[PDB]
Amino acid sequence: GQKVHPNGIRLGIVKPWNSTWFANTKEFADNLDSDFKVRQYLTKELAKASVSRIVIERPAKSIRVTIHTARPGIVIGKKGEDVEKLRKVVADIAGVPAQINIAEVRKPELDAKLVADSITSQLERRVMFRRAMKRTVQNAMRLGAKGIKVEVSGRLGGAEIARTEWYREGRVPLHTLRADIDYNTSEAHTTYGVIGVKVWIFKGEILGGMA
Amino acid sequence: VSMRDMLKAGVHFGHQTRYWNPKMKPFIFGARNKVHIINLEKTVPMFNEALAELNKIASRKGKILFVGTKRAASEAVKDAALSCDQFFVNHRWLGGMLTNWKTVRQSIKRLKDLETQSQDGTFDKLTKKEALMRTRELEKLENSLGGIKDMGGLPDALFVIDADHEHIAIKEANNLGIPVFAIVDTNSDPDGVDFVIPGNDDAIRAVTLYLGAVAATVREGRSQ
Amino acid sequence: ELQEKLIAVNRVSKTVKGGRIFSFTALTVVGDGNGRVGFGYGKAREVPAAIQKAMEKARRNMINVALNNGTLQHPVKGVHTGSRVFMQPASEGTGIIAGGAMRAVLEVAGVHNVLAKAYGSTNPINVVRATIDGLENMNSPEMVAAKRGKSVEEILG
RNA sequence: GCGGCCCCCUGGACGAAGACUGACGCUCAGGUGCGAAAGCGUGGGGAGCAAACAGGAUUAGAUACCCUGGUAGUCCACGCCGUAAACGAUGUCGACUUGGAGGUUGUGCCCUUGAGGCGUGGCUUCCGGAGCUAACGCGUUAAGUCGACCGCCUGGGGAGUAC
RNA sequence: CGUAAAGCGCACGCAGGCGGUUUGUUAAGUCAGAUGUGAAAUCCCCGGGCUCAACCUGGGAACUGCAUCUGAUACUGGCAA
Ligand SMILES: [Mg+2]
Ligand SMILES: [Mg+2]
Ligand SMILES: [Mg+2]
Ligand SMILES: [Mg+2]
Ligand SMILES: [Mg+2]
Ligand SMILES: [Mg+2]
Ligand SMILES: [Mg+2]
Ligand SMILES: [Mg+2]
Ligand SMILES: [Mg+2]
Ligand SMILES: [Mg+2]
Ligand SMILES: [Mg+2]
Ligand SMILES: [Mg+2]
Ligand SMILES: [Mg+2]
Ligand SMILES: [Mg+2]
Ligand SMILES: [Mg+2]
Ligand SMILES: [Mg+2]
Ligand SMILES: [Mg+2]
Ligand SMILES: [Mg+2]
Ligand SMILES: [Mg+2]
Ligand SMILES: [Mg+2]
Ligand SMILES: [Mg+2]
Ligand SMILES: [Mg+2]
Ligand SMILES: [Mg+2]
Ligand SMILES: [Mg+2]
Ligand SMILES: [Mg+2]
Ligand SMILES: [Mg+2]
Repeated sequence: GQKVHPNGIRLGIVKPWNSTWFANTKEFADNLDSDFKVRQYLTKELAKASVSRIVIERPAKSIRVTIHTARPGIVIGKKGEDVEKLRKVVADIAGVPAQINIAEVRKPELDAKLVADSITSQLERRVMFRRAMKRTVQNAMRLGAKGIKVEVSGRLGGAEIARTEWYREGRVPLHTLRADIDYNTSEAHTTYGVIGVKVWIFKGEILGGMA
Repeated sequence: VSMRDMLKAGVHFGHQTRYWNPKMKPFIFGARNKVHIINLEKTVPMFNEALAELNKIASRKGKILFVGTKRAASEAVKDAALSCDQFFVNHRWLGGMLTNWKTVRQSIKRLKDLETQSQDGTFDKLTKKEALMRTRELEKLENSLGGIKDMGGLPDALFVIDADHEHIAIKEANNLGIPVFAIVDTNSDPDGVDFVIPGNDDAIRAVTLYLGAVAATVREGRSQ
Repeated sequence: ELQEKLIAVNRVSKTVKGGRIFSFTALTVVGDGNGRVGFGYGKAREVPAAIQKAMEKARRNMINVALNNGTLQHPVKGVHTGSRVFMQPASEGTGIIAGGAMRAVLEVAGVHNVLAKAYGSTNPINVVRATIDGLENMNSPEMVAAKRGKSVEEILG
């Protein structure tokens, strides 16, 4: 049927929030709107920088943006120039001063967003959907995912009738709340429409929780 | 072992005439009161030869699997097998213990994981009810695989009680070339057994006689 | 090191409430090229998985054949179901003369010079079984001398 | 194919112990004979049953179906016919090969014999191993292992039809 | 040749096919050897000549047969017991 968002159901249990700040009702909406604009701009500007996660915090009258990426050197540029320009424009978008930090994701093949981006890019760049998804699971299991599942959906290969197909290796318990299931999604805009790709990666359970 | 020793224990009795396998004709002395009497003249020398071969196997670091799942003799088989640093199966033989050794290995890995976890800790990271549930699972697995939990690889020989009762294990052994020594009563089929010991297979006293002889010879081979 | 050859791939189907479920079967043969040959047969939803199951099965269930310098010891008949196979030793230079199913088995087995022919049903799955059985029952002069309680030349010479 | 009881004539089978003949045996093209039922010819007989038939409820039609009668026939004597899922869908005969539970019919020995326990034959039913088979299955009454002779088979339809 | 096409409905039985075991004899079948013959060309083997090949050609093998003679006597047949 219809399943709950894994990250959504697990938020506060074994998953952290992407945005972490306090604000009264007078400015909560404004903060959300600024967050949306900043994330949109950064995602588009760094589309080719393998950005995995944009954590926005709002210390006092400032905004700290942490970009989890698998390619820190591209984002940074020679001696910080690119970070500087990104910060200078994020400060414009937010209004308050801004600071940018870069966190490398050591093993991108275990990152759901990066896996989805790779598969989407391949599909747009004209590759066999079965080959692409099988290659990403194999790589994920090789790098050590306790489990992985990929679901491609919609007019695969230009077929007139859209179909859904999914591969799954290992174990991906989605009803276990203490399980660590990094889930993300991507859409491939191809000449015959939108192809949706969902990726779940199970990377062990958390007992102590630690939120 | 002595001919008198076996006769005293009653090795010579067998099943009824109506329930017999014709292939066991050479080892049957005759019939009295519609009950078959096994030939102990066949039993004693064959048992000695089985002891000698088992001595060689045990003397070359051989792994011996004692198998008998009769409710009468399971406890005796467990104790006798443990007395000689060997391995046993005392409850219902799982089909595929040898041919599906990969899945049995998965079960052994599960057992080791569970006890390592239950002694390192993490049960304090689990609800007391989850702790009890995992303990119950560990107990069941220990009952199922306690005798072979540390066998490590494929056994080097099988000793079997009531070949008919354990024919599945004999079939896997035949497929895998593992030599089978088996106590084969008049009603059983001796074709699948490399070393058939023709004698009673029910009486606990006779079972203990066979097992004690086997364990003594195994310890002789082990001591070196 | 062992050489493996896929003889035939076939698609089967099973009918269930919703409709037809398609699967595949794979027949493969592995050999050491020096008288040891095994055959395997696997099933799976997809062809590569079926072939891999077949390879794994084929590595076990293998037997030894007492070859003689790349040719057979003596003419042999094999029989399984409706597949009756006939093989005979051949002189050097002949090569492998056989139908495809027998050709693959003999090539991976290492019989360099053999004349073969299949009679009756040429169903590959049973032709392979009958060829394997025929090659298995084929004995050697040393084994027949051992059986008969004499020496080699006492049979040969 | 054979079904109350009795009598007259007659065929076949099986067992026990012996005596006798001394290869006199097996198979069989053509040929001869027997061959359910329906059917035909002659003449009887004809209770019940019953093709055909007739009637009784009966729509552009009664043919159906159900009831009421009911002839041939079914029975007998003599001829003819000569076909059937005439099936165990398994040609005849001989030899070898692990068992079990029954049935039926002889016959020997032994317990104290009646009951009962040990054998030894014939025919026969059901399970089942090896083996064989495409499988199903067959399995000492083989469809196993062989031998002798005979009868057939060669895509389906046309067709067991035409001449 | 149980069910895929294929065991006559069944029995007797002439011609025909086959036939238990021992001894002798026979040399019919059978085997061995030899002789004659199996035309030449063709096929095959070793060579030779056209610049090679096709082609021509030397010698041989073969032509599995038939007939006769002398031998062998296990098996089948005849005869005798
Ligand atoms: Mg819902
Ligand atoms: Mg198999
Ligand atoms: Mg064919
Ligand atoms: Mg006739
Ligand atoms: Mg009549
Ligand atoms: Mg009449
Ligand atoms: Mg009437
Ligand atoms: Mg009427
Ligand atoms: Mg009349
Ligand atoms: Mg007709
Ligand atoms: Mg007819
Ligand atoms: Mg009848
Ligand atoms: Mg009948
Ligand atoms: Mg018929
Ligand atoms: Mg006759
Ligand atoms: Mg049966
Ligand atoms: Mg006609
Ligand atoms: Mg038919
Ligand atoms: Mg008949
Ligand atoms: Mg004659
Ligand atoms: Mg004779
Ligand atoms: Mg002559
Ligand atoms: Mg000539
Ligand atoms: Mg020249
Ligand atoms: Mg010439
Ligand atoms: Mg004679």
